[PDB]
Amino acid sequence: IRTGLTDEECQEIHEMNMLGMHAYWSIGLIANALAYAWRPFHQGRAGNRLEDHAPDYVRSAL
Amino acid sequence: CERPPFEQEQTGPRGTGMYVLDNPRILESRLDLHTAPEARPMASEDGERAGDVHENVQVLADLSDEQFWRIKEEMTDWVAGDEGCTYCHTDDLASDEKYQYRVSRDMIEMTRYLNANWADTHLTHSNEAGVTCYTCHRGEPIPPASWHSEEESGETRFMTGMGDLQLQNKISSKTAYTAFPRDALDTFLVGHEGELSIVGEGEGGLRTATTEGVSLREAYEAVGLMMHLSYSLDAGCTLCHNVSRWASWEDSPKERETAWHGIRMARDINVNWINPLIDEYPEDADVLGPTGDVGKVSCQTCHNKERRPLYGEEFLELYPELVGEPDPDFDYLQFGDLGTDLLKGV
Amino acid sequence: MWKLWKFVDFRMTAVGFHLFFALLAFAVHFACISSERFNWLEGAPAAEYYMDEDPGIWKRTSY
Amino acid sequence: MWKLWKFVDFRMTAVGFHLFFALLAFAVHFACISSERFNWLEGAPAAEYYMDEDPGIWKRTSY
Amino acid sequence: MEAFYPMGIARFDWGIWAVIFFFVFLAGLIVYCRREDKREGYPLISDPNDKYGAPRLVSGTIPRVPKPKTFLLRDGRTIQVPRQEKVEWDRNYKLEAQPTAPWPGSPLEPIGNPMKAAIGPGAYAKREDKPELTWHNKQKIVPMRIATEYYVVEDDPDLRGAPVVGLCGGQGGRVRDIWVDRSECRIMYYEVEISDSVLLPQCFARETRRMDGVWEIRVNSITAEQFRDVPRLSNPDQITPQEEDMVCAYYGAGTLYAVPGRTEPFLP
Amino acid sequence: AMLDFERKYRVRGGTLLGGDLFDFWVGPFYVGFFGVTAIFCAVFGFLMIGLKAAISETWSIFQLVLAPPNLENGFALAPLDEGGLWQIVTACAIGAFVSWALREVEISRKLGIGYHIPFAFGVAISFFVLAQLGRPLLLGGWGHAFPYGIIAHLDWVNNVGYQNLHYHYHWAHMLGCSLFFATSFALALHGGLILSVTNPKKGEVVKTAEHENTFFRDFVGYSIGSLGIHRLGLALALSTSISCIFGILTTGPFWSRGWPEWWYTWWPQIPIWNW
Amino acid sequence: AEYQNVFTRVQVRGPAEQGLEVPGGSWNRVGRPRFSYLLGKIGDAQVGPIYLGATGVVASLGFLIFCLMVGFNWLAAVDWSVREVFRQFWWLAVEVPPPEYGLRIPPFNDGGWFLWGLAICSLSLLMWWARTYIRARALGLGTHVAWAFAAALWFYFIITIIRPVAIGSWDESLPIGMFAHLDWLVAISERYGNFYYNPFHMLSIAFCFGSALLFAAHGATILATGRYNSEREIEQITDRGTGSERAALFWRWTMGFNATMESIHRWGYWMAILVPLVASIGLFLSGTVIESWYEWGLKHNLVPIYEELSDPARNPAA
Ligand code: A1LZM
Ligand code: A1LZM
Ligand SMILES: C/C=C1/c2cc3[nH]c4c(c3C)C(=O)[C@H](C(=O)OC)c4c3nc(cc4[nH]c(cc(n2)[C@@H]1C)c(C(C)=O)c4C)[C@@H](C)[C@@H]3CCC(=O)OC/C=C(/C)CCC[C@H](C)CC/C=C(\C)CCCC(C)C
Ligand code: HEC
Ligand code: HEC
Ligand code: HEC
Ligand SMILES: [Fe+3]
Repeated sequence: IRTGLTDEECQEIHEMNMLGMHAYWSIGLIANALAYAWRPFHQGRAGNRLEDHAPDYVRSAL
Repeated sequence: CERPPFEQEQTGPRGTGMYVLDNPRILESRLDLHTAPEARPMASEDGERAGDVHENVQVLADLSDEQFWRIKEEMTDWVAGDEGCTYCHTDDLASDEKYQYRVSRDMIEMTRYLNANWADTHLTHSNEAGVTCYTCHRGEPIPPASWHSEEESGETRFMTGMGDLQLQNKISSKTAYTAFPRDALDTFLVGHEGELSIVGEGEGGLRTATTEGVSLREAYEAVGLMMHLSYSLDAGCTLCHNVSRWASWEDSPKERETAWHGIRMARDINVNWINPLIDEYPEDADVLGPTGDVGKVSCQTCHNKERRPLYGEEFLELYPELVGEPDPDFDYLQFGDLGTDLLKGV
Repeated sequence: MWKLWKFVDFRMTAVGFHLFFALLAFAVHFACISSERFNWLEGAPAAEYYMDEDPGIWKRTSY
Repeated sequence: MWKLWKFVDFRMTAVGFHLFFALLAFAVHFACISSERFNWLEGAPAAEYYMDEDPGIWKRTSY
Repeated sequence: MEAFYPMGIARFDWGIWAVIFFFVFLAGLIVYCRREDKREGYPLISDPNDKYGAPRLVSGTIPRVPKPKTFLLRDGRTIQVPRQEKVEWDRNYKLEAQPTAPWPGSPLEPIGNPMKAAIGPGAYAKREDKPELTWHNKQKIVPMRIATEYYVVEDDPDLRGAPVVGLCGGQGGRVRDIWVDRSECRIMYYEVEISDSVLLPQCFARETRRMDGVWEIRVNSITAEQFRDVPRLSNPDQITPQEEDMVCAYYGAGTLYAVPGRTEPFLP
Repeated sequence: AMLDFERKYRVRGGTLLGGDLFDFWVGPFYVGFFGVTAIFCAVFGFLMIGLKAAISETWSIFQLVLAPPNLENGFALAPLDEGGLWQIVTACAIGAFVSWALREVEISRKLGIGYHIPFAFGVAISFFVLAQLGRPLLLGGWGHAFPYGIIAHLDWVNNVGYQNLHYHYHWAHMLGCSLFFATSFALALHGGLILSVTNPKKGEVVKTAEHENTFFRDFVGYSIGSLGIHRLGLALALSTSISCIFGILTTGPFWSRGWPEWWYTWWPQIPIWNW
Repeated sequence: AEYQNVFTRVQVRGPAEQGLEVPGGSWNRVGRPRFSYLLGKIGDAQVGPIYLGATGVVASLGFLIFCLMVGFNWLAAVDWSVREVFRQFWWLAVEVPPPEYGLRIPPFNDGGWFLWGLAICSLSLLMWWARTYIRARALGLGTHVAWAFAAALWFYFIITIIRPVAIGSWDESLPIGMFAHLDWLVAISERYGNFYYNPFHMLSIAFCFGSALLFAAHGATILATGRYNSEREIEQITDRGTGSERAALFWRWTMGFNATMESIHRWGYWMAILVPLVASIGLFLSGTVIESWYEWGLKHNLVPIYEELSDPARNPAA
């Protein structure tokens, strides 16, 4: 149903919405890039399980 | 749906709710399962020893020939099922080619041990019953109530995946169809580190600075084992407890005490007699459980939904050849309670 | 489908589609998590790491 | 889509996105904790610490 | 009587101390609820039927009667509970009854016809004499002849014109119209014309389908003749809370006084 | 000692049994013959409870119990020291509950209100009667009925529940616990709604039935209404008492195994998913 | 007999009432109001419209996410067989972390999924509570319903989070399963003595049994006095009528004391919301202060002592 908002009210709402959405989006992209550089989220074909690469004495929760 | 009347046994003070209702029609329907076969006539001890008239006789060597044949025929009637003598025997009767032969040798040793050592504390509570081959097997090669480790304790765990019930939350007769931990039989009737005294004590009923109890998970496991106990004896918790005070032995019916020994006895049976059989079994035997384990003995293995196995039929005097000599260093407290001296290998 | 909003409420359509796609994104991520091959949090190896050839999908390979 | 606020209540949309992102931040952080590789609270080693080659993500590595 | 650090000493533990604290809170909560109970009918009044005077200090004060609660209303009125018009109504209520015995706690036997006495089950409270409105200032309790937007659902009998029978089965009247509550969307009253029109509370009316397939209203409370004595409406098309309360009280009077037997026990 | 409006209703008549002899008030209480008999049964039963406290040397409301006879006693009259006091107090409690409900019938007649309150109380009384008679009849003796102790009847509930291993899984227990939880849930909702309508923030006017209807329509999509909430509440509480009847009459009499095993007996084998 | 006010034999329908004006109501009220005749037998027939608020929508979404997490875990537990899920519907659960983690969030399949779902469910319940509060406030109502839900949610957080944290172990928390959370009941009561001996358990059962008592008695009272329009209780509170008078006099002549039309709802509100509150107190003390309720009540002369058994069981472990 119609919200009753004028074009200018919708445009200021959308200005704020674009600001919030894209600022959160860019901050999250930077955060995910930092966490990915810390530890890449997606394993290679070899995987990244400690049991497959670490020595036997390195305990793995897996 | 069940129906009155019931055989009632008031196990505690009046009005406490401490009684057990047993369905007479259900016991009548399980009468074939719960009655041992008619015993063979007693065999004379006078005669040539079975180890002298037979090449490969070691466990029954000290038996007379007639006692040997009596016990062989009874074991055939108790474990062989419809396979008969060929169940454990090849064409050569002195050859242990079949694992059933050597397993039955160890089983004769175990039955002798049970009748010699567990009769005073557990196997002769109401009657001089003891156990025979039929007590667990009930005429079949595999005891119907033999249990294996659940096919979740042996599987590889997907630790970061989905759908791990943690040995709980599944239908199992091992927990009397509760969602309680299904590996309680391993924890208590095989393992000895498990704590069954889960009810808090504290000091004044309070978590004092010195008070250390069990975790809630340990309570889950113990209550699951207790569900198994109740399932096996076809009775409720009131058979051995004023549930209002589980830790109170003085308020518990005598059947708790013998049940205690049964727990340890099961551990004994599983640790010193059942598990070491895995060497005798073939590596890919279909009899072995999903985890590649031999079927262990639980409460239900002898208590096939019955308060006393085989209606408490007496076998100690009836089968002296299944009663061995008492273990000189037998101690029911050395099965994980005062120590682990009598649990060989652990 | 531009006339659908003459008869179908775009409010409920959009809200329910966003709610359902949140639920479905969670569902699909759960399906990936439950899969050993696809759980990135577990980080299990791909079987292709050990195959000497391309398995394909429709490749009609033979043992 | 500045015209979406002619038909979708922006107050609901913004507040609901904030609520769902609180819920999703908890969900995702808990997912990371539930992963050994990504549990910074437990601080397990990375398999890259013990690998002599870069595993890659799309790199067609073979055993 | 050992100390139980950090959980107390002897029985002075925090199981019992949280128990004591919660019983203290529960006692305070019961006291609060009792004070809220004392917002109507309090302060208590002794029985006037008494050979002795009234004690200066009256009962019902152990949880104090709270300060009267202020309710702001939609119509802009600020009412104070207990509402003093109701209290003065009770003070000046015409009894048409005498105590059976000269002691307090004696029941009141009505002097004459108890249907018209408005005593006991026929007693009614003082209520507003202005018809109640909904949030949109619409007549809350309205006949369906005025609120044409309200209709009896298809699956249910529309008893406009249906016979209304009394306790003894006599024809009390016919349903001229149905009064509905706009806010509650329920039938409040059946307007029953008598061959004049009275109102019949919905809970005093049993819509019974006769084996003829004809629906009727069975009124167990009063008889067909007594339908002529139901309190009429000051305005035919509207009912005030006072008139609702009067009509309901008349039928409640009938529940005990419609016939001589229903006020008497099985075995006296 | 009498409400501001009470005298206006304090009329003679409405008695089921008692005539005008017992038709009076003592303070706030209406008496009636059923009030006389209710006081008789209540005080005599409490005096028998005190007699058990004396003979058992248990002067503690918590530790004192009148337990029914032993199971071997059957339906026989027991010695007062062996369950006879429990039998006397069972008769006293049945009589007191019935007399209380009948006094409430008298009060309802005198006030011209429906008999819904004594009916609901009679549903609770029916639970008590079927628990203390129906369970003995099903199981063959007074010893299967629960005892009369503040804490000890909790021990009986414990032991009778654990007789079927895991009593939570009882179907009647599951339904009745759901019904008690729904009853407390609905009482919380209903008290909260009425107080919210009549006690908004300070300075706000008292709201209406439209307000509460639209509150639950906005909240959960459905508003049951003023009449509907009380009908549902009477139904929920009554139905939980009937569920209690079924639970106490089925655990043991109609299932002597574990309720977990009861659930396993049918639910996993339902052929639509047993394959 | 007289009309018992049990069912509405004749239902009347007006125009479908969208609801009283609230901020955002025109947009957020969704669903064409549907009239259930079966629901109209008891109460209002109208179903809908529902408020599609931010808190309500996201709380429902989080509840759905939680339910789907539970369902996916059940599927993966039964090898993704919906048939086996339904076969074992009551047994299956998302199990809590084992004690060896303590308060650590474990891997998903070692109780981490339980903590994940606990976070999702707790946040969704808090958003639903916020919806309760805001829906009450938007209509100019008191937040009593929100605070009753707050009492229930406080008990829920004690069960799931606060008390497991105070004990220091997540295995004390409530498993997400039909039979599993009943097994949690058994395990908690028997591990910590016996909740039958827990006086807050006693009081919470007193308040639950008394919620049933008060709400049976109050529904019966209102249905009995519906002859005098007592079901319209708001009017009976602001404009006390003969129905409220008769209800009060019934209960005064029965018990010696009565309530008002408003104070009976105060009584019922508090009797209900006391169940989760004193429940939370007793559960929290179980495992933090109290190790055995049986031993504690033995010290307090609360636990009955029964006839000494002939031939008691003697602990073989001394
Ligand atoms: C181990 C074991 C166990 C158990 C046991 C069991 C058994 C045997 C049984 C039961 C029951 C149940 N429960 Mg239980 N439990 C558990 C638990 C639980 C839970 C959780 C949480 O967990 C929950 C929630 C639950 C609840 C329930 C519910 C439902 C129910 C109850 C209620 C009743 O009944 O009351 C009912 C009751 C009634 C009605 C009552 C009535 C009065 C009368 C007239 C009135 C008058 C009186 C008087 C005295 C006067 C006063 C004066 C003034 C004061 C002046 N659960 C565990 C498990 N379980 C029942 C049944 O079934 O139902 C269904 C039975 O039987
Ligand atoms: C270890 C750890 C970790 C993490 C962590 C965290 C925390 C703690 C948190 C987070 C988040 C968040 N994220 Mg992340 N991560 C992770 C991963 C990820 C992923 C994947 C792929 O994997 C994704 C896609 C994400 C995403 C996101 C968002 C959606 C949110 C928001 C932010 C933003 O905005 O950004 C922004 C955005 C973004 C980043 C995104 C975008 C598109 C892109 C370009 C593309 C896509 C692709 C795909 C999907 C496929 C590939 C894969 C394969 C297999 C190769 N994350 C890891 C695993 N987190 C948050 C939340 O939730 O909020 C509420 C939080 O709190
Ligand atoms: C589904 C509906 C329900 C419902 C409905 C409802 N209950 C009502 C009314 C309505 C409509 C009333 O109208 C009536 C009333 O006046 O108060 C509001 C009443 C009442 N119920 C009471 C207690 C109550 N009720 C409970 C359950 C429900 N009550 C279910 C949930 C529960 C429990 C355990 O759940 C309790 C303890 C009293 C307060 C009051 C009766 C007084 C009496 O009997 O007088 C008689 C007066 C006395 C003093 C009785 C004494 C009689 C013997 C000799 C004393 C010994 C007592 C026993 C042997 C009982 C067993 C003891 C246990 C420890 C094992
Ligand atoms: C498994 C449970 C067996 C069944 C069934 C039967 N027999 Fe057996 N038999 C079994 C064992 C383990 C042994 C060795 C006994 C010992 O003390 O070591 C035997 C022994 C015999 C022998 C003597 C072997 C020899 O040295 O010749 C014979 C002759 C024999 N058994 C015969 C026999 C018959 C005829 C059976 C069927 C009725 C039968 N056995 C059943 C194990 C098992
Ligand atoms: C209970 C304590 C037992 C008694 C007494 C006896 N047996 Fe047994 N036996 C028992 C178990 C639990 C098992 C394992 C079953 C399983 O699931 O694998 C066995 C096994 C055997 C076997 C081998 C069964 C097979 O794989 O075919 C044999 C041949 C056997 N037992 C023989 C046997 C005999 C001869 C006994 C009496 C002297 C005897 N058993 C006693 C449990 C118990
Ligand atoms: C076979 C080797 C058994 C196992 C394993 C368990 N029990 Fe047993 N139990 C067994 C016998 C032969 C007997 C004697 C029966 C008799 O009539 O004397 C018992 C006895 C009990 C009893 C006492 C029963 C009674 O007479 O009242 C109880 C309570 C009991 N057993 C419990 C019990 C439990 C709890 C067990 C598992 C932990 C258990 N038993 C194992 C044989 C065997
Ligand atoms: Fe109400």
